[PDB]
Amino acid sequence: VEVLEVKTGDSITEVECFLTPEMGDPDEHLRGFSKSISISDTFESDSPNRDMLPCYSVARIPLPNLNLMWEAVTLKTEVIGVTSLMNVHSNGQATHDNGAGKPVQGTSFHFFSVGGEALELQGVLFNYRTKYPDGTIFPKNATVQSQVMNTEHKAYLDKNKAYPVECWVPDPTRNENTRYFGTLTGGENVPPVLHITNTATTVLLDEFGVGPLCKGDNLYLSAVDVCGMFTNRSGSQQWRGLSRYFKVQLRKRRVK
Amino acid sequence: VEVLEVKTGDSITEVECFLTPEMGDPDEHLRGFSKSISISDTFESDSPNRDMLPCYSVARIPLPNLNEDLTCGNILMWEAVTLKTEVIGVTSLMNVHSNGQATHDNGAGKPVQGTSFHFFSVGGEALELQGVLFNYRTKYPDGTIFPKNATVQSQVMNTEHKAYLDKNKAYPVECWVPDPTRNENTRYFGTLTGGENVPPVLHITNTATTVLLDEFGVGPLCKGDNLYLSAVDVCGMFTNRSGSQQWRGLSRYFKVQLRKRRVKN
Amino acid sequence: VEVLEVKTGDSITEVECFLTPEMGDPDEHLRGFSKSISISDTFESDSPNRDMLPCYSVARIPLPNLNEDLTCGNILMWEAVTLKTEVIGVTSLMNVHSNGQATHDNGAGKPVQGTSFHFFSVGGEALELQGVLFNYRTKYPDGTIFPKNATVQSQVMNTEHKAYLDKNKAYPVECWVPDPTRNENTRYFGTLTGGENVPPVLHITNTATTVLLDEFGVGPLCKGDNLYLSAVDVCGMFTNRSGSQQWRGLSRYFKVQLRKRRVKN
Amino acid sequence: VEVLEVKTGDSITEVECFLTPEMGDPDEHLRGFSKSISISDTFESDSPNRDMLPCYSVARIPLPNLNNILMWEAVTLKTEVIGVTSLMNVHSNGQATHDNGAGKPVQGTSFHFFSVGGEALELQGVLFNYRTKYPDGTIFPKNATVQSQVMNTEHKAYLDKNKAYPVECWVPDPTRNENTRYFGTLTGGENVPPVLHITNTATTVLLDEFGVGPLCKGDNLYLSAVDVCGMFTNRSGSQQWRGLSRYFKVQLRKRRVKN
Amino acid sequence: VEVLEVKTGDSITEVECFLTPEMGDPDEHLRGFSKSISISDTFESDSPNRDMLPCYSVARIPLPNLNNILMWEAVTLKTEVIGVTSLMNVHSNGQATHDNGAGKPVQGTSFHFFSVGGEALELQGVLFNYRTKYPDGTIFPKNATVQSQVMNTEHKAYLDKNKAYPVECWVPDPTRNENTRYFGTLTGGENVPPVLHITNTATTVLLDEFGVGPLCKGDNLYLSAVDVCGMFTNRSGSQQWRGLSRYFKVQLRKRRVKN
Ligand SMILES: CC(=O)N[C@H]1[C@H]([C@H](O)[C@H](O)CO)O[C@@](O[C@H]2[C@@H](O)[C@@H](CO)O[C@@H](O[C@H]3[C@H](O)[C@@H](O)[C@H](O)O[C@@H]3CO)[C@@H]2O)(C(=O)O)C[C@@H]1O
Repeated sequence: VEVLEVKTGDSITEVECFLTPEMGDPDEHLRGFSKSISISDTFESDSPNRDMLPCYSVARIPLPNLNLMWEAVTLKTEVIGVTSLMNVHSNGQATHDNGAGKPVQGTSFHFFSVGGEALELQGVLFNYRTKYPDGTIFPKNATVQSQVMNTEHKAYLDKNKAYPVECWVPDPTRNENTRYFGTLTGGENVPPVLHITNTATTVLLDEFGVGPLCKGDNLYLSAVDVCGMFTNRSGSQQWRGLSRYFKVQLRKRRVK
Repeated sequence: VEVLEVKTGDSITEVECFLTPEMGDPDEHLRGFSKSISISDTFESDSPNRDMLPCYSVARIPLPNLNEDLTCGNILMWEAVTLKTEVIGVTSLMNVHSNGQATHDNGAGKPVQGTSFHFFSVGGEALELQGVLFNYRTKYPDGTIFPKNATVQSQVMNTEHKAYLDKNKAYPVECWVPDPTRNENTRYFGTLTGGENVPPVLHITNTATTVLLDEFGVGPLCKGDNLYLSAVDVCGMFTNRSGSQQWRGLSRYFKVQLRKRRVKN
Repeated sequence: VEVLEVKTGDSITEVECFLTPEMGDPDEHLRGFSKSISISDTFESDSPNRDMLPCYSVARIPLPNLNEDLTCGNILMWEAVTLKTEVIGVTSLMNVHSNGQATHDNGAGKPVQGTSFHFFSVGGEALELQGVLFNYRTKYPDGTIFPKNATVQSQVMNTEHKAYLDKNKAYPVECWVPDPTRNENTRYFGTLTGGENVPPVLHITNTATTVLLDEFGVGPLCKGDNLYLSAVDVCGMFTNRSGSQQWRGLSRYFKVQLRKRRVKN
Repeated sequence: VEVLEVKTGDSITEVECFLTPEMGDPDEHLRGFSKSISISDTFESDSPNRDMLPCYSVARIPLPNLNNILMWEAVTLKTEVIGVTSLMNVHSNGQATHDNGAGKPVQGTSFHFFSVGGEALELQGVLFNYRTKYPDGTIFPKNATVQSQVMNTEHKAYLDKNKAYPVECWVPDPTRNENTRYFGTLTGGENVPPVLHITNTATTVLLDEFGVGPLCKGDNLYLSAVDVCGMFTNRSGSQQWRGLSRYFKVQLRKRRVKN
Repeated sequence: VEVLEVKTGDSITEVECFLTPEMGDPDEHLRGFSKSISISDTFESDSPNRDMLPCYSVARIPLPNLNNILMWEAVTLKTEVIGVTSLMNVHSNGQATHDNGAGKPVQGTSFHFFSVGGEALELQGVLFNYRTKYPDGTIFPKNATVQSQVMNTEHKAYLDKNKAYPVECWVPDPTRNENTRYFGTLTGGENVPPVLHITNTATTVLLDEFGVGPLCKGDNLYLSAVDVCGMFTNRSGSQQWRGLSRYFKVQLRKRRVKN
């Protein structure tokens, strides 16, 4: 694609939506939570249940039909419902005798991307002998080299509630037509730090002034917002996730 | 709807006030504190008492009346340009001698610490809220305004839960956030820091100004010559000698500079 | 005053000094420390001893006398333009080898840590204070200047509690903050870092300058040719072998550059 | 070398690759992990096994042959740690953080380091303990003395072999490395949380204060990395270093020089 | 001094060196470490062993002889802590963090400090405890009173000797040092983790707000450092300060001055 001039004047459109989190939803009451975590006694017996595995969120958003391509230029984003983590009274584990419940805390992954095609993924496994469950899409034909880098494990984020967070990352060797951003903060005691504001804009243009170009007039939004773990009275722990807001401004760009 | 020129020359005004916190105030002695926190026996039976729930603070400030004479196709509106804001009384959290829980044998009292939410907004109309529930089966108490007709989808995003921050001491902090799909005429800023051992970090200065203009150079436009200020400043929890814990909040200072803007109807 | 031009060409002067901390000084050996903290048996019986309460530091520095001759409609005032400031003696906190509680079996002494308040201001008049009480039923001791006629409102915001920082070793840190509704002719800066285990982080350099000019390019204007410097540097608590804890403070260095400004009075 | 003009137009090339971590690989199932850490009874008896010692990673990348000569000049770097989300596996023979809890995540001491140069990274040896016996198959500071615990200028080496130079023995030599750009952070402590950022939007410029990047001697580019993310604690309490791969994309341009 | 024009053209020189740390060196095997830290029962009985007290490091570096006179002006600094990766040795006579765990890494109170001046660093004495008896072989605040715990203006000195000025009783005097640039950070706490960054891409400019750097009196450059990284905990629980060397590269230029 040779990228030519931006159209001016009906030349702009805006996408506004939320992506709900996919933490595992172990029953009809627990949308936004995983199953409580259980630990294998060996690497060879690691066999996580599907409802215990957070997955990447993805939305494919149809744009007004053009034939010109829609170019994504700016992003406003934030995590929705941050104050829900102040619920320290719902059968949690008292931090000490007569105390409030331990708040959601521990390992977090906050990730979002905007692209003109599916996010491209590279698989990396903590433990190559993990048995990933039916109904997930995971690195296949894993070897011990999969624990550091096995170039066989290439995939597209092309299905919601399917690609487990722990076995996939954005492929840095691809994603020319996507902008992605993420932070992993690890540790059982890590405090959530979540900022909200409607005054912050991210520019999606690359060093040549070109944003993601939407193939087939489709915009791809992807997210993970694992906020940490909720600790039950019993000590059992569940991942807790929150929805992500996206507002994307697009303009019409001529290409050859 | 169409923004035209700024008026120069009585063309500017200043709002200066403080918003007190609404932490629950469980008796006549405990303004600025919640009731001690109680944990439900089951997840399903979560039922927080009203005086255990911090709520959003809101003030609506009347500005000098504009458009006292018939005008033709145009009006003036106050436009909020700048904000100075500060948490008031940060040093009160150095009181570690008032029947708190010693950090160790013969030690000082554990200071206020743990989960905090520091939030402020300036708008030309009420802050628009979206409801998100930690637990959709929580029973919220009489006297609060909370997400109604809650479903399991309320735990992640139920678009039915839309509200306006239009009553003080009513909207629980844990139920509601700014609605990012609205609030075109408000500027809002907040930080949640979660964890029982989180240390308060509170900065004060009279030298810091926030500009409220959007990317087109337009600040909030005050409908009916009213300015809406909203805040939450849950600083953490105070731990009593017994181990019981209460939220502790502080007041927020606002100084807003406004100018007269002509707009086309 | 209406501010006119800067005088050029003895048109500039410098103030250099240090303010000692006022942590309570409980005996002839314990300058820079408080009395050990004791916790009241009930919340209502809070009654801290004077030597247990850190206080704000203040110095009023006379400047070269201006306006010795009769002037007509105008005077000169010293205008404070820049500040360099530093906490003095940060390395003293490396003394973990005396009178302390071992971090663990055979370990070094626990260092000074926990709640800190680092605050400084430069003004052309006394720092204006607003009182906020953690507990309105606290009995503040004789020899301190504290919020009087306290009510439950005093726990969040009682506008009766207005004072000037006009006495050393008198205004307890925990009772008072800079009044954000005043202080037009002062620049103030402070950080409260709460929590019992928070680690001191103290930077020193002679390369950092703070500019004291407001958004109109005007610094504090010194009424009667007096400069007011104020500080708090509560670094945290020292822990004795017994577990008893004492606040520890350090001195603050100020270097202020001033210039003569003509004003219409 | 006198550095003259940049060529314009065929004048650019790109290197894209990844460097795998070299954490010790103690068995056929534990690529990316070290051996469990064991502690010596005395300073005198410190004798770490080779599979317990993370090493520097290095790649020598041949560039298109160019030959007053032309040299490839490295101008920009994009870099990323690959597989940050793998650290969310808290269910694979980890130590529960409390009764009925999830497994302890990887945490504690980390070293994240990368360099781009026109020749091998130059190393200086510094030893925690000069009486440590380093194992066969590693390249370590030789003829160590007590001064090796602070600065022994005898300990000079080139990062010229993969899986060989232990991280704990060697640092970039700040007295050399004029033709390399290096960047590293040590975060020390047993409970330190990993903080790992990923984005494809971040570029590092490799030009010095004279506008000159690394110049590739013999048309070879040198990439080096360490990404020790922390320690994995298994159900027994034993701890292993865990590393991840690093992505590099380098843009180069032809520069004329007089040699 | 009236400061006139910078010379251009033979007009520049560079100083490159390292300063070793002086942590106390309690035996012939423990260069870079202090003696184990003990706790006196009272402020009155505080009598630290010389070998337990880290000291400031200083080097006086002669510059090319120059002689209105010319003076060398220090313009830029690159600096680095040398050997940061040595702190990854958690296998040498350490105290396991928990059953079967690795050694507790170096952590706790750190002081990282450096200065570049045209004359000795000017010091001000501040005592934690005015009753501390400083040992023979150290230079310490004399005639101490209880006011020495906050500010006693009698305690003025120059950093004019190695292995002499204990870190804990001296700081740079902010009321002097007009001809020095100094930078330091004290990070307190029992368990604070080291955070140490290395790069050869970072330059500090030493010019003041008038565009003037340190002017070297008698053609001598003064470099000072402290890099107490934290404490090493032994298997017994006993703790020792651990220090590392600091690299300095200073660029200087000739400046004409009057008087
Ligand atoms: C947020 C939340 O739902 N917390 C629950 C968790 C989670 O639902 C679960 O861990 C997610 O995977 O479950 C807790 O335990 C309950 C769970 O094991 C259920 C499963 O049916 O059984 C409950 O005990 C039953 C018991 O099995 C019956 O024999 C008995 O007649 O009734 C008991 C009470 O219903 C467990 O309490 C958990 O701690 O993991 C409870 C949390 O509140």
